[PDB]
Amino acid sequence: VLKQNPFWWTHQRHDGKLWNLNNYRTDMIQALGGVEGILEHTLFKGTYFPTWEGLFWEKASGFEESMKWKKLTNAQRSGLNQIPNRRFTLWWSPTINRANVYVGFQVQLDL
Amino acid sequence: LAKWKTAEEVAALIRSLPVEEQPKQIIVTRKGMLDPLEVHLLDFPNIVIKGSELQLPFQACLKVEKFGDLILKATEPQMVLFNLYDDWLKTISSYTAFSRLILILRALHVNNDRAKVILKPDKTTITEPHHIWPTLTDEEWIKVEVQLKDLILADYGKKNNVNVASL
Amino acid sequence: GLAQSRQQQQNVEDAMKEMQKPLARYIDDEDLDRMLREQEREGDPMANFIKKNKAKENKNKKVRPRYSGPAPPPNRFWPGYRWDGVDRSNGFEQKRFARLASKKAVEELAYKWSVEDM
Amino acid sequence: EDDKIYRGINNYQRKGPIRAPEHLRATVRWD
Amino acid sequence: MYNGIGLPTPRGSGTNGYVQRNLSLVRGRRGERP
Amino acid sequence: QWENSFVSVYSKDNPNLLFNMCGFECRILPKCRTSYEEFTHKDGVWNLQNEVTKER
Amino acid sequence: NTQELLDLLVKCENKIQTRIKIGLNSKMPSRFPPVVFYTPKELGGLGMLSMGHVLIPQSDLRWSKQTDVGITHFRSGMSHEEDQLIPNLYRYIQPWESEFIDSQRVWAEYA
Amino acid sequence: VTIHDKTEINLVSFRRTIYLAIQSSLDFEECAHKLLKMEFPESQTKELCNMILDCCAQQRTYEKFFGLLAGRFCMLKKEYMESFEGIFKEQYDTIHRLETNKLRNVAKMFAHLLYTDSLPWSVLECIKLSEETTTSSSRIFVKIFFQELCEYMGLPKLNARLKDETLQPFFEGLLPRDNPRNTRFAINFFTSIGLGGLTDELRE
RNA sequence: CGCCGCCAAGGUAU
Repeated sequence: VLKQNPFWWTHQRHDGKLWNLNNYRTDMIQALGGVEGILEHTLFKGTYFPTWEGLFWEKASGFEESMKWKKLTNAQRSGLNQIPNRRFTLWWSPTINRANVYVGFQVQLDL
Repeated sequence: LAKWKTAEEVAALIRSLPVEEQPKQIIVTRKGMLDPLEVHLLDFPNIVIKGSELQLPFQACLKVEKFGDLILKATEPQMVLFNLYDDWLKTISSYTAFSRLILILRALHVNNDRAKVILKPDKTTITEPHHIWPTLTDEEWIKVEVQLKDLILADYGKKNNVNVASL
Repeated sequence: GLAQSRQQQQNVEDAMKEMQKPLARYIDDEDLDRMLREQEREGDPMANFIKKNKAKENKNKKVRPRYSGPAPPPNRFWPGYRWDGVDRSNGFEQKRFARLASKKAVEELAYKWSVEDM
Repeated sequence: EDDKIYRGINNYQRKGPIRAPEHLRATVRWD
Repeated sequence: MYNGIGLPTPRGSGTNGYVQRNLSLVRGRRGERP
Repeated sequence: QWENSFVSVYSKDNPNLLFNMCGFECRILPKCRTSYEEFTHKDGVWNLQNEVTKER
Repeated sequence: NTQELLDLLVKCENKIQTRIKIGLNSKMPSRFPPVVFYTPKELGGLGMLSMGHVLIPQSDLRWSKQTDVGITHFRSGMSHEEDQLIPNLYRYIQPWESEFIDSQRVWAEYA
Repeated sequence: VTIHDKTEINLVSFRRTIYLAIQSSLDFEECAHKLLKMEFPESQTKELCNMILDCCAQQRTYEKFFGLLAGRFCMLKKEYMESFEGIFKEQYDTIHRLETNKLRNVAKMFAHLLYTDSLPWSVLECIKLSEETTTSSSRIFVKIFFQELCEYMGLPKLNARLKDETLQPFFEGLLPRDNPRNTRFAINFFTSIGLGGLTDELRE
């Protein structure tokens, strides 16, 4: 089956997890600060979130065992999903749209 | 006369600190200092002085020992600068830090005895010298929080003869 | 019979931790560097230099003797087992121990199952 | 070497919010 | 290129250049300013 | 076939035993034919020892 | 030890950086920072592991093909030098010989 | 008008970025580079070397990378060797706090320095071999210490260099030729640790 | 010893 495995030499239920990278994430946090995204991302117009530790991400029908057995003709089957690519662009909005790197042509939408 | 001697040193602290670190609002304790701060902050007009309903037991800060030996043994107005959010900002926010700090300080205020013994739950609750709070895991952080708010509710129910579960 | 003795022990430890000790204990503390020198610390060749053999003295909570050393099953609450407690039960300790181990396994697999397409 | 007058928050030891050009309006278009 | 080396293609790879000097070297005399 | 094979030799003229294995190649350099011994404690360098006499 | 693979990782890491930059049609260091990348999925982002900020080594090119000279003339990796110190992954992965020397004594003490 | 800061954020904020420079930057030639290049003033050197100790103390299984960075300093500038040794003598005489892991990582940490030298052979004057006055975790600190230093030097090349140096009698480790107690206790210990590479007859 | 700075056709049919 066509998925090329980079783990041909091991699988975890016989020789075990031979590496536990857990503190690299915490040291990434301590290297970029605990406010590494809160100053950048608009958490403030997310809600009134004062804690930012109870924050939780996408869970609703991620695996999606049997969606509802529709037809899935050409593009909704094989094409990529546009909603993570737009919610990620929505998530870093003031620091993908910052006003003072190129301060020239700006294009405001209607309303 | 302490209410007039305090505001001069407060204004000297405002003049000593830089521009981005001076406050836009000061929440004082019970009112005796709105007009002294008003006449002493003439050089900084944009600071709001307000007396709110959030009294805080900093007198319970005189019950801990590192503040207590520093306040009792001094030959100079030293103007020390310490930190109470020891290593919490790496893991939690300032919001949970305040919601923990004022509960532990109120528990130390109403009963220093059991709030003192709760903060050392085991014999492996060491404290580094550059901090004042002990170092322990998050489950026993919220466990200490639950038993100290139970201490505060039990002290209220013992003082005013009020059923705790009936509130 | 022993729960009140446990209450007396925790109250006298409470009194010695409150009426004489400060709010926070440091590294030195004049107690913890004694306990660190009084640790077990396995991997010590000097154990057999001072000890002859693991004998059986009157090692009991009371004056009365204690049951010998076979292996009793665990029961989640570390007991005073004595006077012939030979492993008879209906199988409720092992069942819920397997239940809690299975719960600790399925929370690990459920975090994996939730974190798949994120 | 650690004189503990402490100087402020960030001084314990141009990026970030960059300054706007004061001499400029951004050329706005209606998209 | 101070002495021998550098990079002929800074636009090919995802770097900019600026080889530093190894401060962890050990020898007798290396300074020219003092 | 000769083109996909690889032969190497340690002798009195070749002080080095080089071979590839399982995706990544290595080589044995003995301590006896080093005038000054290499540093061997700083990187992907790990030493070999004789278990009958405990020395590297 | 392999310098030519440390160059290849720096070449391909900035290349997938640029591939994500051209998806936004930005290609800017200041508008589109690497803070967007090096943040975990639990707090939000993409989540990647740095090997460009390792300060790849060099040597004397006249004698590099000739003789093992040692270590001289460190070369910078990525174009990020504002002292954030994004950590490397390998410093939190247990090495080979440490794992073998631990495994021998662990199985010996287990028996 | 002037403040005092009894919070050390100048210390811990320092101790963070040398946990970090050496978290980034693979091998030891680059960590040393970056550390040098930050021009750390001399006052802080004891704390730097102490942080290089600490960081090593906590990595799962020990990584030889630390007795290499550590050594690179420890013979680079005169100071690092002095400060660093101070960290040893300071270190063993407590060593009851951390145990069973950090104790091993730090022990092998020092054995690695001794073996690769870049540290005076007399750091051992502090090790007090007693069996009355040694305590537990001290004892299995020094255990894995020698037993782990054993094979690097091998037994003979250790046996000599331990003794042959003539000027050796700075220590109480082996040479306690004193009362027939701590003398007998040495022999017994090194036989239990499974080296027995030095045992003598002082019993006449 | 210090790379790199982005428009459009590609889709809401004729």
